[PDB]
Order: sequence, then C-alpha cells, then structure tokens
Amino acid sequence: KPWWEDEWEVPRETLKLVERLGAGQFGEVWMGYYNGHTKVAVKSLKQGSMSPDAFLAEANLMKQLQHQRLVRLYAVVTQEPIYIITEYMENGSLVDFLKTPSGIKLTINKLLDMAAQIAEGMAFIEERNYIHRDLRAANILVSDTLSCKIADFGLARLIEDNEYTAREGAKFPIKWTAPEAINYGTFTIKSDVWSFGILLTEIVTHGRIPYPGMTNPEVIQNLERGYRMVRPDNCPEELYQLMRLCWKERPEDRPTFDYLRSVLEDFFTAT
Ligand SMILES: Cc1cccc(C)c1-n1c(=O)c2cnc(Nc3ccc(N4CCN(C)CC4)cc3)nc2n2c3ccccc3nc12
Repeated sequence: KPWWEDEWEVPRETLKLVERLGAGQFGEVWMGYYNGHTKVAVKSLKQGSMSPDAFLAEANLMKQLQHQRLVRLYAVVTQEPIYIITEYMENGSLVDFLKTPSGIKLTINKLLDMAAQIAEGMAFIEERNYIHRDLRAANILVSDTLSCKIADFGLARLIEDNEYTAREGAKFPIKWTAPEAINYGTFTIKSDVWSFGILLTEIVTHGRIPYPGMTNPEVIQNLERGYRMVRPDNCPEELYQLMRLCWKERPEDRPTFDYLRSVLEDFFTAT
C-alpha cells in the first residue's frame, strides 16, 4: 500500500532517538521513544550504502510474520533517511546476555526454557511456510522478563515450494549453516533445524563459538566424515542427543520445530 494508506507508516516526528545500540556500514540502530512513552528500537539506513528497496524488504516480511515469539515490527518511515522501527528487547541478543553476570548464573532449567521458547517461535515460522536462514544466538533477542524472540528476518523467505536456492555467489556462516545449504545453496526449514542444533550449543556454553578450536575447513572435513560437534562441556546428554537429531545427514530426517519445542518443554518441566 502507498505510504499515505499504509498502517505502518508514521511521521518521523513521533520518534526520539535516545541511545545508539549499533553502528555499521549500512546505518545505525538506536533505542528510542515513540510519542514520548513507548520504548522502541530504530534502524536507520545510510543513504547510498545500499538499496532502499533492499532495506525495507525486511520490514515488509515482518508485516507478514507476526507472533509473540518473534520481534514485532512497529512502524516504518519511508522517506530518506528510511527507518524501520521495532519492538525493543531490553536484554539485547542472547549470545551477549548469556555472558553478563545474570546470564552466567542461569540454571540449565532456564536455558532449556529459553531453548523451547526459541523452538516455539520457529515452529510458527515453520507453519507459515517461511525459513529464517540466519538462526543463531546472535539473532535471538531477550526481554526484561527473560523471554526470547526470533529476530533479523533479513534473509528470511516465504517458501512457495520446498526450498529456496541462494545465488552461486551468496556466502553464509559455515559453522551455523546446514551442509546442503553450504554445498548447493539450497535452503529448507530443515536447514534452519540444523542451525537450531548449533544454536543449542551456544545456549549451553553461554555463548561460546561452536566447534571450539576448529577452522571452517576443519569443520567441513569432520562433518563429511560423519563426525558432529564434540559434546560441549557440561552439556546434558539428553540435550546433546537432541542436537544430533538436528544434525542428521538427510534434511528429511531432521525433526520438525514443533517436535523440538515439545521435547524441550518436557526437558524443562523435568528440571
Ligand atoms: C531495529 C531492527 C530492524 C530490523 C532488524 C533488527 C534485528 C532490528 N533490531 C531490533 O529489533 C532490536 C530490538 N531490541 C534491541 N535491544 C537491545 C538492547 C541492548 C543492546 N545492546 C547491549 C548493550 N550494548 C552496549 C549495546 C547493544 C542490543 C540490543 N535491539 C534491536 N536491534 C539492534 C541492536 C544493536 C545492533 C543492531 C540492531 N538491530 C536491532
């Protein structure tokens, strides 16, 4: 819909940027207030850094994917500089939070709770025929009440058939991406499942980089041998075996996110 009819378009005057949370090549992200009282996160595009159409596509997707377990789109300002306003998550990214004095004290019970919350959000994405493609602790935001939500749908895509085929040039994080995606550029919800497995290791190690002491080619070599990530220190065996399900060779053999949610919730109540 044109901006003058779009429910999400709001006057730039309604926003007050208060604190910068991040700055980069394509712009900045700020904590701010909408109409003085509502705390929000604001992403601003650096004119010239990238296509505005590219910048807003993420916001347009989020207009389509709304759920309690996914960071919510709040509004957009489609006049340069273009802004994307969203639901503010007080405790930032999960990978960072798990490293704070608070995150460090979390019991395995709360870690499993969070893991299930994440699988819950993905189950929704899975059900709506979407894929995330960038599922990792860095892309899970934490609230002031210690609840988690899926974020950054920049690579997210509606799946019309079964898979999405990236471009022969597209590049992705080796340690977090499923083999089929790394080798054929083919993504399915099953690829996200693999990423979830990796994310589970990030949770249990309180943010440690997956495959400790290994370079990307070492990782690929070991995977091809049938090996999987070595058991993280202090990782409950039940959880480890759940991770291994996420890492099965055949995409089709990996479980659904609803199954993962279900199991993790049982793990939670058991602890
Ligand atoms: C707005 C937006 C549009 C499209 C896609 C996404 C993912 C967002 N998007 C949010 O929803 C989004 C929602 N909540 C937060 N909270 C938050 C609080 C403290 C810190 N910290 C912790 C303390 N250090 C000091 C500062 C950073 C970091 C984050 N941050 C977001 N951020 C970002 C924060 C830093 C850098 C980039 C960011 N992009 C977003």
